[PDB]
Formats: sequence, C-alpha cells, structure tokens
Amino acid sequence: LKTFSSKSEYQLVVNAVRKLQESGFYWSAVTGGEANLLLSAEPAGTFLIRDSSDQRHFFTLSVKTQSGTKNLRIQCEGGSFSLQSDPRSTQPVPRFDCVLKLVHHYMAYYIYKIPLVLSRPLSS
Amino acid sequence: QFEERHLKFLQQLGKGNFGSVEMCRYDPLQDNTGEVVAVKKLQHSTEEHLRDFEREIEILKSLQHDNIVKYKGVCYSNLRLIMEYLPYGSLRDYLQKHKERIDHKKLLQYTSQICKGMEYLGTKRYIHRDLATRNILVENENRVKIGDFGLTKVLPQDKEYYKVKEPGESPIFWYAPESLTESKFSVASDVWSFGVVLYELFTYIEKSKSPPVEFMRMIGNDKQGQMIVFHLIELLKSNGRLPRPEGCPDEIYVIMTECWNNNVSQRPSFRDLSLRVDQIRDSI
Amino acid sequence: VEYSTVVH
Ligand SMILES: CC(C)(C)c1nc2c3ccc(F)cc3c3c(=O)[nH]ccc3c2[nH]1
Repeated sequence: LKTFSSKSEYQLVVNAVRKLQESGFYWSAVTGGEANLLLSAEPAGTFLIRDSSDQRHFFTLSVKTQSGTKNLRIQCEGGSFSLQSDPRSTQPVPRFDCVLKLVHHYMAYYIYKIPLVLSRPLSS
Repeated sequence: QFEERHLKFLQQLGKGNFGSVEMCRYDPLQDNTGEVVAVKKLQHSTEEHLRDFEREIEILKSLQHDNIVKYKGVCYSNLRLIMEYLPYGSLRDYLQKHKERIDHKKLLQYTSQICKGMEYLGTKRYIHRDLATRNILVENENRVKIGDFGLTKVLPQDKEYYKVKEPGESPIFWYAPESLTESKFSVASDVWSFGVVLYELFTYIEKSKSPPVEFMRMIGNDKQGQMIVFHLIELLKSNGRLPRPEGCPDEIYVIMTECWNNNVSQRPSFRDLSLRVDQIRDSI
Repeated sequence: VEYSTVVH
C-alpha cells in the first residue's frame, strides 16, 4: 500500500471525497466488476467515479462507450488529479485542483482509438 | 574475514523486503566442520536496492546489543550479507508453532527484550518503522533478537522525524497515524508499531486475529485500492483500534491502547514501557 | 476489469 506524500495531499483527498459524495455519482469501494455491469443498461457515454482497486491510485473513472465499458485511472501526484497518460499522447495531460473539475473538462480526446464520450453521470 | 567461495548452500531460510535469506556454512578447510551462519543476498541487483541494502548493513554494524541481531561480516558476489544463525527462525512463525508451550510470563519476557532493544536502537537515533513479529528473531526458548533493519533510517541532528515524500508498499497497520498522513516516522511511530507488535504477541496471531484481518474487519472487507489508507486514518482518528486479544491481562491491553494514542506526546517512551513490563513481570 | 488510457 502507498501512504500519503504530505499533509497537503491528505487534506486534498478529504475535500476530494467530500465533493465527490456530494456529487452523487461517486460509488465508494466499488470494483471494476459492477462497472462493466451497471453501465451495461446505460447509454454509451454514461460514467461513474469509484475507488480504485490498485494501491497506486485513489479513484478510477468508469465510462460506457461503444466498444464497451472502459475504466480510467486517476493519479494524484503533488496535489493534482490527472488521467493516466498514453505513450502516443502528443499533448500533455491536464491537471486539476479538484477531482470534480477533472470530469467537467472532458464533458478532441480519444481512448485506445475510440473517442472519449462523457455525457451523463450515474446517480447513487 | 570471509570468502563466498567457501560458503556452502545448505537450505533457504526465508525472504523479506528486497532480499533472500539462505542458510549456508562457511568452512575455509572445506572438510565440512565449519560453523553455521545465515546469509542474506539480493535477488535482483539494482542501484535503488544495492545502495539501500548496504545502508542496512552499516546500521546493523553499528548495532551491538544482546537484543539486537549480531552482525557477522560481508562478502560480494551484487552484495551479500553474513549474519548469525538463529535456528528457531522468526518470532512470527515460532509463536504459531509453540502456542501452548508459551505462557504469559514468557510473552512479557520477550516484550522486555524488545523494549530494551528499542532503547539501544533509539539512543543511536534510529527509527525501525518495520517493527513487527515477522521481523523479530528467536535464538532460544528464553531469548529474542531484533532483525532486518532494512526500513531503519537515521534521525537528523535537528529534526526528530524522518519524512519520506516518495513512499512505496508499506505495512500500514503497523504505522502510526502520523506515518499514514504526512508519512513522518518518529520514535513514537515505533511506539505505535510496538503497540501492534505487543498486540500480535498476546494473540499469537491465531486464525483471524491479525492486524490486517482485524483492521479490515473494522473498515469493512470491501474497501480496496489506495482508498484503504484513507478509511484506516478515519478509523484511527475516530479512536477505533484493534480489539482485545483473547485471554489478555487488563494491564497489558491498556499499554497497547496507550501506545495507540493519536497524540505523539501521550505515547509512552520505551523507558516507561520497559519499566511497566518488568513491573508486571515480577508481580506475576 | 477493462482499463485504458486517454489520448489527446
Ligand atoms: C524475513 C527476514 C528477512 C526478516 C528474515 N527471516 C530470517 C530467518 C528465518 C528463518 C531462520 F531460521 C533464520 C532467519 C534469520 C537468521 O538466522 N539470521 C539473520 C536473519 C534471519 C532472517 N531474516
């Protein structure tokens, strides 16, 4: 398991999860399993935020697309949430102070090579 | 001194951290009558390991105590470390082997040894952090030694805490709340860790009275990922701790919960600890 | 689990 880097980084998650629980589409401690399931009866472009299963990441974005349900790791490094970077990514990954602000940004961006479709959240 | 060409591989003991520990026998005569010693080597030799592995040796070299594992020597192959051979192995596995053959006064005796070892460790300004029953060794039925100073760091001249801003995989259940939030390890982070070690002893870690299994039981066996560390902090900040070990004296569990105090100041020193241990030892 | 990365 990875412990927090600094006091700032901890207080960051407190506010990240607070604003996440208030958001309504935050599904706590849900694995990648229900993600491929709950987003099956949802249109392509429906998404949710869940707790990552990996010890390296706090949260993870799951989104239903045409190819199927795809999941996205959300790294927190130095107090900024960003999506995981691709080697073929020419443009740098956007950083954000709030985890919610990361979502709104993505609502062109592609995913290995279908586009990134963020439309509707999944209420909890 | 030592030459690896004489070291005859007998068996493998165990593996911990970034190295492998093997039972070998150094005999310069090659007539196979030499003394048996334990040997720890690196599986994959990298700069981030070989350097840190050598720091562990330089720490152990400076550690000379009855309750601190005795440093033997060194030899290169890729570095390789030579130490004394303790037959009964780790305190973790030994406590599971002979549950019945070990009573209360014995568990207090080890605790007194671990404390006195932590005092000799603390006076030289070292922070073990990895204080756990899997890192404590057993020489004989009545004597234990502290081993594997891999995670041991040296305290600064001014600062009383050693902070690692770039953490890897860690025993977060043996970690103090301060070690979970700012990743700052003090001597009190060892008092907390010792608190969990003290917990492990009076349970013998039987079945599912393990610090992970117990903490997971409290935060729910569903919370996964890095988000586990967060919920654990919430649990420790909300003054929730590992339950009483089955059939544990009252004065002993009090000590556990007092080492598990959130405030750094309120955590009793290893001086104060060793005093109560011997106080309850001769009383019983 | 089915994980992917975002290309810009
Ligand atoms: C796993 C860890 C690296 C902590 C470790 N395990 C052992 C160990 C296990 C069984 C056994 F019979 C002996 C040992 C042993 C030993 O005999 N000397 C020094 C370290 C050490 C050790 N160090």
